[PDB]
Order: sequence, then structure tokens, then C-alpha cells
Amino acid sequence: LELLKLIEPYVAYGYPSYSTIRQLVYKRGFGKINKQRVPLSDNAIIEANLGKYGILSIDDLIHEIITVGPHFKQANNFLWPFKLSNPSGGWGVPRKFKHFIQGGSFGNREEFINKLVKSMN
Amino acid sequence: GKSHGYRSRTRYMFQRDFRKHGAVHLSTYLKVYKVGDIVDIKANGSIQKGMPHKFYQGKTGVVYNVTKSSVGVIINKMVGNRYLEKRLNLRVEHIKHSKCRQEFLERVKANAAKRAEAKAQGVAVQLKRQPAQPRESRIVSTEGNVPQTLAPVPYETFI
Amino acid sequence: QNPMRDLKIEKLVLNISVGESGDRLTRASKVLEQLSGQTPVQSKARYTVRTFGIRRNEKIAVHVTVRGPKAEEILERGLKVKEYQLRDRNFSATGNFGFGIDEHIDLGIKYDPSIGIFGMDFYVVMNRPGARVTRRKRCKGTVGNSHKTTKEDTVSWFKQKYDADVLDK
Amino acid sequence: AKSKNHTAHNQTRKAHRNGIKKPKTYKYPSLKGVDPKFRRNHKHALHGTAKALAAAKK
Amino acid sequence: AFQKDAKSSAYSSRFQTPFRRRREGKTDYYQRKRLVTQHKAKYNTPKYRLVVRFTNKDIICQIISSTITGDVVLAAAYSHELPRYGITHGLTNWAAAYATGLLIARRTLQKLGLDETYKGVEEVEGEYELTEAVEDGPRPFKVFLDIGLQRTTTGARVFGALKGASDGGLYVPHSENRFPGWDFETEEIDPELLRSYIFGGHVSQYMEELADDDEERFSELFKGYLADDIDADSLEDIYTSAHEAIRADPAFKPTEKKFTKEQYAAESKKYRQTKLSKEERAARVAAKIAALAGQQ
Amino acid sequence: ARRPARCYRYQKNKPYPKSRYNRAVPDSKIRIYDLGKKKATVDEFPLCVHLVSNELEQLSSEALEAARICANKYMTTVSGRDAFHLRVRVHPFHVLRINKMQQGMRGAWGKPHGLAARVDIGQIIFSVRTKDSNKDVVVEGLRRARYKFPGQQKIILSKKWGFTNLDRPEYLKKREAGEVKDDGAFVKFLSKKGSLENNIREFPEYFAAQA
RNA sequence: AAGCUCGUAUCAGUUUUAUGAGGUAAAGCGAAUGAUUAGAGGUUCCGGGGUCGAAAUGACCUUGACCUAUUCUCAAACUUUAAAUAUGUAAGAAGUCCUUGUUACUUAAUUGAACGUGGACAUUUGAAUGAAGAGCUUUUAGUGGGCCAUUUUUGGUAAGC
RNA sequence: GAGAACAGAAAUCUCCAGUAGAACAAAAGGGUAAAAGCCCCCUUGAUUUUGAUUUUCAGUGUGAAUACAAACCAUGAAAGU
RNA sequence: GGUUGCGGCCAUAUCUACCAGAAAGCACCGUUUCCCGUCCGAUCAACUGUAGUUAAGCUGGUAAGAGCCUGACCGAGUAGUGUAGUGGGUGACCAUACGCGAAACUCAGGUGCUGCAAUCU
Ligand SMILES: [Mg+2]
Ligand SMILES: [Mg+2]
Ligand SMILES: [Mg+2]
Ligand SMILES: [Mg+2]
Ligand SMILES: [Mg+2]
Ligand SMILES: [Mg+2]
Ligand SMILES: [Mg+2]
Ligand SMILES: [Mg+2]
Ligand SMILES: [Mg+2]
Ligand SMILES: [Mg+2]
Ligand SMILES: [Mg+2]
Ligand SMILES: [Mg+2]
Ligand SMILES: [Mg+2]
Ligand SMILES: [Mg+2]
Ligand SMILES: [Mg+2]
Ligand SMILES: [Mg+2]
Ligand SMILES: [Mg+2]
Ligand SMILES: [Mg+2]
Ligand SMILES: [Mg+2]
Ligand SMILES: [Mg+2]
Ligand SMILES: [Mg+2]
Ligand SMILES: [Mg+2]
Ligand SMILES: [Mg+2]
Ligand SMILES: [Mg+2]
Ligand SMILES: [Mg+2]
Ligand SMILES: [Mg+2]
Ligand SMILES: [Mg+2]
Ligand SMILES: [Mg+2]
Ligand SMILES: [Mg+2]
Ligand SMILES: [Mg+2]
Ligand SMILES: [Mg+2]
Ligand SMILES: [Mg+2]
Ligand SMILES: [Mg+2]
Ligand SMILES: [Mg+2]
Ligand SMILES: [Mg+2]
Ligand SMILES: [Mg+2]
Ligand SMILES: [Mg+2]
Ligand SMILES: [Mg+2]
Ligand SMILES: [Mg+2]
Ligand SMILES: [Mg+2]
Ligand SMILES: [Mg+2]
Ligand SMILES: [Mg+2]
Ligand SMILES: [Mg+2]
Ligand SMILES: [Mg+2]
Ligand SMILES: [Mg+2]
Ligand SMILES: [Mg+2]
Ligand SMILES: [Mg+2]
Ligand SMILES: [Mg+2]
Ligand SMILES: [Mg+2]
Ligand SMILES: [Mg+2]
Ligand SMILES: [Mg+2]
Ligand SMILES: [Mg+2]
Repeated sequence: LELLKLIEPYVAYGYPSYSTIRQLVYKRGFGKINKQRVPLSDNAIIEANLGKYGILSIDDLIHEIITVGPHFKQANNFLWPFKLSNPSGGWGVPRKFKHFIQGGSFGNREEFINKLVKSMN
Repeated sequence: GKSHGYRSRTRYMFQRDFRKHGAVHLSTYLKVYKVGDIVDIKANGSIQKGMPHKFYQGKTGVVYNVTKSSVGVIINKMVGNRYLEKRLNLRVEHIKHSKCRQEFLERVKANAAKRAEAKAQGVAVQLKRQPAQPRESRIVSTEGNVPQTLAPVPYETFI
Repeated sequence: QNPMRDLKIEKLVLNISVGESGDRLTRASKVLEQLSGQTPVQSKARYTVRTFGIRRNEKIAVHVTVRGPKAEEILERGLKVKEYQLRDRNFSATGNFGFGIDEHIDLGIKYDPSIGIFGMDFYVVMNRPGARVTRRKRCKGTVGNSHKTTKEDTVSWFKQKYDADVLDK
Repeated sequence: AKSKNHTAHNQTRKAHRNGIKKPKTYKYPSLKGVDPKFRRNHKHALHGTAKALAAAKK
Repeated sequence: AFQKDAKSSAYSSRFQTPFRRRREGKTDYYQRKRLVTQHKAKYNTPKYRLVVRFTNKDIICQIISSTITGDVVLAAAYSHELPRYGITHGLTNWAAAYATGLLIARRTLQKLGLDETYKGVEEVEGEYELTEAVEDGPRPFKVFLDIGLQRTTTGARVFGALKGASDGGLYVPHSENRFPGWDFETEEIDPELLRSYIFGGHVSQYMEELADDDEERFSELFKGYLADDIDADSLEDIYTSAHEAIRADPAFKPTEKKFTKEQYAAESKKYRQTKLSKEERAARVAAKIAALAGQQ
Repeated sequence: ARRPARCYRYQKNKPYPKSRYNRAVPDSKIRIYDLGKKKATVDEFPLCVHLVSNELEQLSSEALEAARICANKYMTTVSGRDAFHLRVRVHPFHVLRINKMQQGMRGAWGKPHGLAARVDIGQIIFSVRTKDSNKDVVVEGLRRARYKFPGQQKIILSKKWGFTNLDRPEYLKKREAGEVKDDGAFVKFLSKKGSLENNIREFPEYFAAQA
């Protein structure tokens, strides 16, 4: 929380639905495997590395992530930082670098993160 | 020209605390330091002999030596892009045992306990410190408590 | 109450203020010597006046503090000179009292034209017992008000024994 | 010909290029500066137990 | 006090009150700091002090150490213990000051082990000497003289105390030049005199010297010495045998007591006044604004 | 030779008072700060109107003095020297330097040149206390003074009794009870603190129920 | 640039927790020092003037000073209080305990101090996040005119100073 | 502050109050009240040997300083210094 | 619980004014042959504990007391401040956004806690 605090003017974030963690992992989900950034795309890629911890599928992954499981550090780090595109139909704001509250795009915009993250995914 | 003497800039720093001038109380001398002891450094102005330099004010180091009226404290001072080692010879009046480690030290004793308390039971421990978690769901009642509605207030002056 | 919160005399301190050092001052010491029995003490000028004709540390005067029965005698015999009539001042608000008398011959003491004539300040300091508290090394305390020497207390002390007057207003 | 006097500009830039090198700790630090009366005796003391722990292996 | 004197807010508000035990005019910290601080490399070694203090005629001898929680009495001998050993009179005097000290030396050197080893000087001829280390043995019990505010005068009896602890067996580092019969004008100690004082020669000699110059006073004081038929001469053996007796059983007996601690605690709250409740106080004020305001 | 005040409007530098370190500074042009019937009792002058700064800036000893003269002149002419109490609430303690002008900018530390009072936003500059039946004339007084100052200043009808610290009714409640007692031109208030004794000494009028 | 010794090790221009340090901003001035407006009540065998006067250590007015409780206003080189940012240390295997050797140091004392021997407790072994790893060595280039922005800020009326 | 002949604004004598408003060579700032100031007493440690340390720093020198070790002394009843 | 000797923290202990203090203890107090120190046996030194006293010291208690200590959504989320913007405004300056956050003030409560040893109706 204090980390986030420190980087509000440069990021956008909120609470993400099941719907959007799923379509994150399914579509742009990659593992860090001897670095190398390997695409998920088969369940054996996961069990291979996250299996140590329970977790032997793409949906096991998602689950451990959304429920913030006991092994979230391992689960979440396994996933390479997602690399999404620009929001499709734009940012909705005319000037990005303001708080969400002030009509701009950065800050905690809560459940409104999903609407965005989708457009950019 | 400029002036940069040993104690320069140290007006308020070596000053004495309000209504706390006078002798140093006798406990400052009964305390007992050993090697390896962590001490916090704060100069006492009334005591001129064996003062730390201003740089080492509010600094914390480790006892590496014990002499008749003094302890040798080693500090890591960093200069350039690196730390070098500094042995400071301090008088017992500019040193106090540090609390920087009692919480740890308290926590260990404590951890060893509820670990044997748990072992001798049926394992099941969890004893790393976790940080402040977000709070859980909860229900707030109205029995005795209906929300009072506030509005913003007009402009005024009183002057 | 009143038991021994009596009123003794602490000490008699007569002092001769000469304007200078040398023969005049030593003769004035000699006076206080053979009057007190005790070998007297000299005092130096504290600063320099030039119109009072004195230099710092000049040795400018003499005096002596006499306690016990001895004091009673001299106090008395000057109180003679003063015909037992003082003034409402003379008495400090703290309870002591002092008076002036010139011509030291005017109380016992012959003349001798080799010792000349001198004037003298008389100053009687008063106390009750247990004064030592405010005076000893250890546990140095202070006399409770109900024991401190008033001015009024002393004036009537003075009036009564001595059968002297106080005069003025 | 006056010129710039002094600045700290860009110095932390440089310190951080290659470090601020955490101070480097050793188990068994040195006795450098340790009171010699101590050290004199401490020598004989070790010598002692060394000798003992030799005689232990007989 | 007087009007013009009278302390303002500011005076009092900025006031740095001293250590209590200084306001009390009891403890001198400058000496204390230097009496007590130990070598930092001598770790939890206590620095034992020989406290000597004279009341208005009762001599106190304690051996103290310091603890940040508060000083610690190893052992204590008071000169009022001396009737036990055959001294009923003059318990503020030099020779009582000696005995008591001697007692405190024996008492603790006992409770420490070096009861038997370290007897000090049994003789006592006023010779100048501190107790020496035994060849292969435990070094003596070392103690430092806490004089307090006593003024060091040569002849003072604070040192009589000292010389008894030193004659006892204690190591109490010291010089001669403050013992009765030290020569101003030759670095030299007549011990024919300091012996006297130990045994009380000055007091006895005063007695014989008043036996026939003035008997009015010699009965006014030495009243006791009369009422118990102890004329001078005996006084040296009075003390000599106290010595004997002291070494023979220093072990300290406490008061028999009668009336429990609990009991003293009773008949004392009797005479202790009770602090008042703030409810009570406001009922004094309101009480007073009824009187002093409402036109009586 | 007096530099245009435009030169010193803003608080660009940090308080430069007259001091052991300063010393050689000129005197303040503004020197009387309480004009009008200043001896008057608190009860005599309930209405208090203010001249209030709307800017963080600096006012000269001169523009204080000028503006002082201006209002007091108006107020006495239209209501008499005893109709009001003018208090200047602001003292010019900040010394202004100048670089009098061999050489040019080498070592250019100024000499004292003049004084300003450094003033906040909302900071009161003038206060006036009268009787309400003089309002408009008092107000006009301050209005005319405004012209003598840079910056925007507001004039505010106060809520308080005179130069007193309590709004009129609060003062009233106290005064028509015991509480208030008269001083020079102020008032001493009954404390519920301190000695009971020399508390009824002062304020004999309190310590009574009704009337 | 050459590498070298190692490898999940150890590593951090970050947070968190625990414990220190600080005298800036603010604030304060019916708190010290130092400034500054106003009255009110005091006090003189005791600064000066005036009426009475033979004077008075006389009474009375009088303005000054000082005292008391109040009042408007200030401080880079004032201050009781005292932030925000920034800053020292600690968060374990180099750990915590127990059992009792060594010495010439040290103790009244095998007392202590230091260094050990022997034994008891494993990764929820002791916060977070991250780590295309960590440590170490040698050698050498260029450079040693800088300038700009937001914020803090000194001199200057000011400056694209 | 209140008191005492000559004696006055200021000479010397006494008592009360006194957080330091004094004094401590000197600039200023720290510091200090049974003292770090004032008076007295005894003195030469302002000495000997050769290292470590802190500030300035390249972690060179120089200056100044700190805590020890090994001597020899001073002073004190002593702990000490 | 009282008291003393040695203390720790060093005002909840200090300051001002009253009042109460049994018993013990401390104290004040008596004396000047002796050691010792003074202009002065006041301090300091000795001696008695005998001739005297709770007057003072000391301890405690009272006070819309001074001070000091503690608390609180009392003031004040104020002042100040880290972060943000192609925010406002000629400017001076000011709002807003995510954070941190005082001091005065006001009111309430309080007025030494306590260690070792000896002693005491
Ligand atoms: Mg779309
Ligand atoms: Mg569309
Ligand atoms: Mg499109
Ligand atoms: Mg746009
Ligand atoms: Mg898309
Ligand atoms: Mg400079
Ligand atoms: Mg240089
Ligand atoms: Mg003090
Ligand atoms: Mg020195
Ligand atoms: Mg009586
Ligand atoms: Mg002359
Ligand atoms: Mg050039
Ligand atoms: Mg240029
Ligand atoms: Mg250059
Ligand atoms: Mg006063
Ligand atoms: Mg007040
Ligand atoms: Mg001493
Ligand atoms: Mg600015
Ligand atoms: Mg400027
Ligand atoms: Mg030119
Ligand atoms: Mg010019
Ligand atoms: Mg110049
Ligand atoms: Mg205007
Ligand atoms: Mg006010
Ligand atoms: Mg500063
Ligand atoms: Mg400020
Ligand atoms: Mg403040
Ligand atoms: Mg301000
Ligand atoms: Mg002020
Ligand atoms: Mg400042
Ligand atoms: Mg940090
Ligand atoms: Mg990782
Ligand atoms: Mg790697
Ligand atoms: Mg290079
Ligand atoms: Mg080069
Ligand atoms: Mg070049
Ligand atoms: Mg930029
Ligand atoms: Mg100085
Ligand atoms: Mg002292
Ligand atoms: Mg020399
Ligand atoms: Mg060189
Ligand atoms: Mg060098
Ligand atoms: Mg009794
Ligand atoms: Mg004699
Ligand atoms: Mg006597
Ligand atoms: Mg005596
Ligand atoms: Mg009484
Ligand atoms: Mg007492
Ligand atoms: Mg109070
Ligand atoms: Mg800000
Ligand atoms: Mg902007
Ligand atoms: Mg604002």
C-alpha cells in the first residue's frame, strides 16, 4: 500500500474482477522459466514450475491469484508482467496525468480498473 | 573566509536540554558496556573530554573495545560511493545501550517459546511477522445509532 | 508558642571606615584591637574613586566581629554614649540594629596622642537559637518565619531589657 | 574570468552508477585498537587452551 | 516573604531544581560520582564504600555498593551497639569511633570468609599500617572511605572510624596526616598519642584533670562515669576489653523488637493526616463563596 | 530619492530587523499608532471596523503614516477627535536595503533605506472602535485610507465588542453578570482560577445571583 | 577492457515494523533574551520641576523613571514547544540457550572478561517487494569552461543578471 | 531591598532575597553552582617512550584533538584526577 | 506506616502562606582539657549525652494559590508540509487531488514514586 502510494502519478490501478484476471491469464499469460518468458498455453508448463505449490493448471494459477492464496508470492511472480496495448477506444479523459478523481487517468480507480484493462487487453 | 572547525555548526546540537543542565546523573556511570554491545551516540556538552564529532551524533555503532572510562565504538561512515570503518573512542557519557534490537531480542525469546509450545503440542505455528492486513467484512448497527447528516457550511468571518 | 525562640545577640560588628591606608588605618586597627581583644581584620577598597582618594585593593579600613558576653559589654558601653536613645531606622527589617558614635574615647578607653581619635559604626546582629541551621555545612536550611527575627520583635526586645528609648516615627 | 564555484550536481548519479557498496561484514573482525593489556593476556589465554586442546588429542 | 522579593511565574517556571539528595543538603554528587564509578573494564565489579557518619551522638558504619536501583548495604555497625561489648558511655568519641569501625571490619570480614585469615593488628600500639596481602591467598576486602560532608581535619574522628576498619583487617587505603598527633612541622607521626586516642586517653586524661580543678562540672558531665563508679584509669581497659570482645563475636544481633512491623504501622496512621478529595475541596470553595461573598 | 515603493512590494527577502547586527537604520515614518479617544472605556465603543489585507505584501512606514493621517483627519473632521479610536495594528519592523550608487556589482550589500511592515492575507492593518451611530463615517475613513496602500485590502464589519476579544453578546452576558471590570481602555475578566481570596477583592460586583 | 572465484546465493537510489538522532517550517512573546503601541493601579528619607513654607528624613500637586496586573506588534544571526521531507541502527545459522576449560588480564573470591570444548532447537530459520545473479582483481581513455526547468534559496530595484 | 559616625550617586560594615541575570585572557557559540566561577594550600603530567583513533581527507600530509599501553611524578584521608 | 544512614529517577519533589506532628530518630542544644580552625569555638575541631527544647530544622496537611506533571475528536485535521496537473490569477498569491501533520489555546485530573540496611508505640 505504501508502495502504491508512492507511484500513483504514474500508474492506474483498481480491484480486478474474476472476469479480467481470467482474460489476463488466458490471453497474455506468460511464465518466467529460466527467465525466458514462456507462454502459458498448456497446463504442463505450469505444473512444471508452480506444481511444487499445488497449482497444476492455468485455472489453478488464476485461482491462487484471485483468492490471494498462501502461495501468492510464488504464483504471481511466476507470471511475467503483463504487456498490454493502449486502451482500445481511448482513455476517456483528455489529459492522462491527473488523478482519476480529478478527471484524469492515474490513481486507484477501483472497480473501474476492469473497464480499462479490458480495452487495453 | 569560511570556518569549519571541529565543532562548527554545532550550536543547538551539543546544547543541554531545557531544565536538564547540571551534573550527569549517576546512572550514566553505573551502566556497563561489553564488546559487541550496540550503542546509540549522542554528545553531552557538559562533558568536553571524549566527545564524539558532530557527524556521529544520532549515529549507532558497536562496541569493539572497553577501556577505563570509555568504550570504543565502530561506526560505518560512508564517503564517496562506499563505507569505510571508523573506530570512535567515546566516553561513557556520550553513549547509551541501544533499544534498536530489544524488539528483535524480545521476539526471539518469544518465538522460541510458542515454537516449543507448538511443537510439544501438534506443530501448527506461523511465526513470521506479517504486515498490516486489510480489514475484514463487518456489520455496523443502528441500534442507538442513526446517521446524522452533515452539510457544508456557508462563508463567515468573526473578527 | 515561646520556649527558647528567645533572642540572643548573634554578634557585634564594629567597623572603622578610614579613607586610606598607612599610619591612620593602623592606629584605627589598634583601636579596635584593644577594644575587642581579638586581632582585627582589614578591608581593601573594592574599586577606585579618586575623589575619595582610594585605589582598588588599597587597604582602606578595619573592623572586627565580637560575639558572646564580650559583645554585650561594648554594645552596652556605646549604648551609653548614645544615652540609650536610637531611632525607628537603625533597625533593619530583618531584625538587626546598628548605630554610629564618633570619638571612640567616649566609651572607656583613654586618649593617647599617638593613636588619635576615631569614629566607629556599631552593628548588632540578632538571632534566635537554631540559627545554625542556616549556617552549618550539612542540611543547610532556612529559619521558619515564626522564628525569623522581625524588626518590631527586636525593637521591643531592645526597648525592654536596656530600658532605652527608640524615639522618632 | 570568473567561473562556476562548486556544485554537488550529478554526484549521487555517479555514486550510484557503481554502488554505494554496503559496508561488508566479517565474522572475526580485527583486534585493531583493542586495549593492549587485554590483548597481551588474551594471547596467553588462547595459547593456554590451544595447548589444552592439543593435549586433548593424545 | 517581603513584597518586593516574591517569585514570579517566570522565575519558578524556568527553575531547574537540583537533585533531591542535594536540596536536602545531604549528598555531595561530585564526590559521589568519583567514589562510585568503576573501571569500565572491571565490569560488574562493585565499588564498596565505607560510609562513616556521625549523628548527634551515634556513629554509623556501613559498607555500601551501588546499584542503579539504589545503593546496597553489605553490612552495618552502629556505635550504639557498643554497650554489647562493654561500652556504655561516650559513643561519639574518637575511641568509640575506633571500636565501631573495628566492629564493622570484623563483622563483614567474618561474613565474607576471611574471618580467620586477615586478623589485622591484634596488638594496637598506634603504629601506622594497612593490611597486607597474604602470600598465596585471597587479597583482602578492599573498601574506600565515604566521609560525606565531614571536613577533613587532622585529628578528626571520621578517621578514627577509618583506623578501626584498617586495624580490623580491611584494606582501606589511607595516610597518617589526619590522625591525632601528626606533626604540622615535620612529616612525622607521634604514635604515643594516636594510641592514646584509640583507647581514649584524651577523655580519661580530661577526667583526672577535672577530678581536682573543678568538681562542679566534672559531675555536671562525667555524671555517668560517676554514677557507675568508673574513674579514669579503668577507661583504657574498658576499651581494650571491648576490642577483645568485639573480635570474639562480631556477629551482630538485631533488636529483640516487640510490637510487629504491622503494629508500628497501626499507631502511626493515627498521627498521619489524610489527603483530601476534590469533591470535598469544591465543597470548601462553594462553602467559601457562600460566606465571604454573600455579605456574611 | 525615496525609491518607488514598487521596488519593495513583495516579501522577497527574510526579516531584516533593526538589531546589534543592523544598528545603522533610519527611523520609522509611522510613529503614533493609537489616535482618537484611546483613553475611552470598553463599554463606550461597541462597534469595531477593520482594514484587512487581501495580499501577502509589504507596507512602508511611509504609506502607513500617510494612510494613518488620512483616516484620522477624516474621522475627526466629520465626527470629532473623540468619536473614535484609531489603532494601527501593524508595525514596520523589517528594514529595507539599498545599493547606493568606482565599481558596479562587486560586493553589493545594501544600506538600510526604509522600513516596511510585512503583512499577511487577512492580516488586520487598521482597527477602529466607535458607537454604531458612526459606522458609515468610520467606514469611509478606512475607505479613504485604502487609497494610500498598495495591494487589495477589504474592510470588515466586526462581530466583536470594540477591540475586545468577545462578540458583542458574549461580552454582554459576561458584563451584565459579574465578570468584566474596567482597566485603562480595556478590561480585566473574572477568572475561575487562582486564589479565592484576592479574587473577590477584585470584582466585588460578581458573587451574587440575580440583578 | 580483460577477466577471475563462486552461485541461489548473496543482492537493493523501495516499503514495513522496532528503536534512535535533528531544531528547519509552523508556532510563541499577559515564557527567557531582544524589539514595539497604549493606557490603568502602585512606589520613593531617594531625578527634576512648582504651592505652602524658618526648615523638615514636611504635607500637597507634578512629570519622569522603576513595580504590579493588563494591552497592539516583531526576530537570519531569539525561543519553551515543535513538524512534513530527509537520516543512524536492528529484523537470526556469523542465531538463541545450557554444560564448565584457558590466562600472566581482572575480582574479596575460578569472581569476571575475552577465546574455546561438550550439548539442546531447521527452513513460517523468523517482515514486504524485487533480483537476466553475487563477490572480487588488474589495468587504461576521455573529462576536470558546463548550461536549463520545477521546488528550497543568497546578493541585487531589476535582468535572457 | 533594608540597615550603621565623618560618608555624599559611588568608600567600609551587616542581614535578607538572588537559576546564574556573574565570572571563566581573547571573537562568538556551547558548557559550568558544595563548579568549570572566588579565596586558600601543595605543586610541575606544560614530563618520558613508541603505536591506534577523530576532524579536514586522496580516507596523503599538516594543525588540533580522543582513548589506551609502558615509565616517572604531582596532589588528595581517599575513590580518584 | 514513622525515622535514620546510603541511594535511583531528579519539581506530581520546587515556590508562597498558614496549621498539625505521638513514639523513636534526627535535630536544635551544653562544654573548651585534648587534636584541629577561626578577626569571632558562628562555621570548622574536639568533649558530654550530662544541663535544656519541639521554637526552628525535618515530616505532613490546608490553598476556586504560583509553578510543574498527565490527559482529551478543546482548538485543529487548523498552521505547516511530501507528491500531481498545459489547475485559477497581470501579478502577489490561491484553490483542488493522494498523503503526513503541529504549537498556542481551552477544559479535566494530579502534586513525589521508590531501593538497601538499622530502628520505633
Ligand atoms: Mg472496444
Ligand atoms: Mg466503439
Ligand atoms: Mg477508433
Ligand atoms: Mg487537450
Ligand atoms: Mg485489444
Ligand atoms: Mg562562516
Ligand atoms: Mg580549502
Ligand atoms: Mg543547577
Ligand atoms: Mg584538555
Ligand atoms: Mg518550645
Ligand atoms: Mg581620606
Ligand atoms: Mg580566470
Ligand atoms: Mg559567468
Ligand atoms: Mg570549474
Ligand atoms: Mg520581583
Ligand atoms: Mg500567569
Ligand atoms: Mg570532597
Ligand atoms: Mg517565496
Ligand atoms: Mg533577495
Ligand atoms: Mg570598472
Ligand atoms: Mg551600483
Ligand atoms: Mg561590508
Ligand atoms: Mg489599496
Ligand atoms: Mg489575547
Ligand atoms: Mg540551524
Ligand atoms: Mg518563523
Ligand atoms: Mg509555540
Ligand atoms: Mg509569522
Ligand atoms: Mg519576548
Ligand atoms: Mg529561526
Ligand atoms: Mg530510511
Ligand atoms: Mg523473485
Ligand atoms: Mg538469475
Ligand atoms: Mg580511470
Ligand atoms: Mg585527470
Ligand atoms: Mg579546459
Ligand atoms: Mg524538467
Ligand atoms: Mg564564551
Ligand atoms: Mg562538591
Ligand atoms: Mg609545552
Ligand atoms: Mg603529501
Ligand atoms: Mg598527519
Ligand atoms: Mg521526642
Ligand atoms: Mg584554645
Ligand atoms: Mg557551639
Ligand atoms: Mg564539629
Ligand atoms: Mg511547631
Ligand atoms: Mg535533617
Ligand atoms: Mg495550582
Ligand atoms: Mg505542500
Ligand atoms: Mg503551477
Ligand atoms: Mg491557506
